[PDB]
Amino acid sequence: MRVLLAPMEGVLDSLVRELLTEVNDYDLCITEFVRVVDQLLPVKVFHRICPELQNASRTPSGTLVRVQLLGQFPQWLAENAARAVELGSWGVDLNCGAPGGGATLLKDPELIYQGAKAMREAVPAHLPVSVKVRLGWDSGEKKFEIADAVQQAGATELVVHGRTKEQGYRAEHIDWQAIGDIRQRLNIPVIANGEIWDWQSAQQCMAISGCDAVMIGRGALNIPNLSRVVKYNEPRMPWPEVVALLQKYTRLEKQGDTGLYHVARIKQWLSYLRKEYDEATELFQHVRVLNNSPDIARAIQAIDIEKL
RNA sequence: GCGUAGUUCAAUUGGUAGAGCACCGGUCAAAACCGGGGUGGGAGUUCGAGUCUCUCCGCC
Ligand SMILES: Cc1cc2nc3c(=O)[nH]c(=O)nc-3n(C[C@H](O)[C@H](O)[C@H](O)COP(=O)(O)O)c2cc1C
Ligand SMILES: [Mg+2]
Repeated sequence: MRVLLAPMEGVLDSLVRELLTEVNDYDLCITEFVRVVDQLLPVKVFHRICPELQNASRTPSGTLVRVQLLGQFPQWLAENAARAVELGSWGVDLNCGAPGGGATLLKDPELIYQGAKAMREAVPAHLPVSVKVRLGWDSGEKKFEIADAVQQAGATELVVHGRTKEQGYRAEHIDWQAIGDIRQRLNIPVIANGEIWDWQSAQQCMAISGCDAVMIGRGALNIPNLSRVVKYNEPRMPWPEVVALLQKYTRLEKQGDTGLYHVARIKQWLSYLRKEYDEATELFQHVRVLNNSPDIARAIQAIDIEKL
């Protein structure tokens, strides 16, 4: 059984990847997307998005990390893929599910075939080239054309987020059966994604999709130890350990911090935690109106985890 | 439909805007190399709006 930490732009940066991988057993992390247009991006963009590149593409605890590209033009996906791996990335991921690029490639699977193929030919054969897709644009009727384009490009594996672009993040529309049909169609491995929140949902997803590998995104913020909950049926991280994890986060420094990073990300993480832990509602209200990093850092750090 | 740095572009359910060219500075007029990166106006909601909403303006 494999459990991958999902790419999450504005959420799962290197700091959060560091904190989660310490207390999880994630088999792999994907970075926030590197946006490609018509230009070989400079080295500093890759190091900013993926500081793990300077530790052999690993988090401090040792979990591997993979750079994701979002783009359309094959030549420039290829050249930025070659740079990513040359800098250390363990393979490269192609974004085909972000609402010229992202989910718009799902309208013409030829673009996916052509982009992924150029990336495959640019990256050393044994480093994986993966693709992350949604089921389609507005319906899922072209889902197999999308899947076929990934395989015939020569990609190593396919992550399928089991919704279309229009369905967004609405829970009713999750389609693990569609992922199963893609798995049965393809020779390359298929990784299921969407609405895995705990052990039960991960079991139902693996049972329905037939996938041994899963990827979890928002649930990994809701339950900070979700990989261990999913792999080993362990209980959710107790609330006092969650607060300790947030205290640790306030002590980490973000490079490029324009002043309000922790004001943003403590409140954002608490917003996720608020959907799982009752105690996160009171703590969000305690820090709600704090409008600068020193204050929110002071507020979080002052909590005695021993008395919670 | 779009409007974002001088300009060409980038920016996942709201979390605090970064690349190329141009430009300025440095090493030794220019070159080369190296370093440096403000959301059309206003309003609404929110602790927080490029992002959701209204209004006026501008371009298909
Ligand atoms: C805030 C947020 C940011 C995301 N950013 C990315 C991204 O940069 N690249 C990507 O391929 N998917 C991205 N996704 C999609 C997730 O990887 C994932 O497919 C989706 O959240 C469904 O999984 P889940 O139900 O476990 O959250 C993002 C999702 C969210 C909610
Ligand atoms: Mg966001």
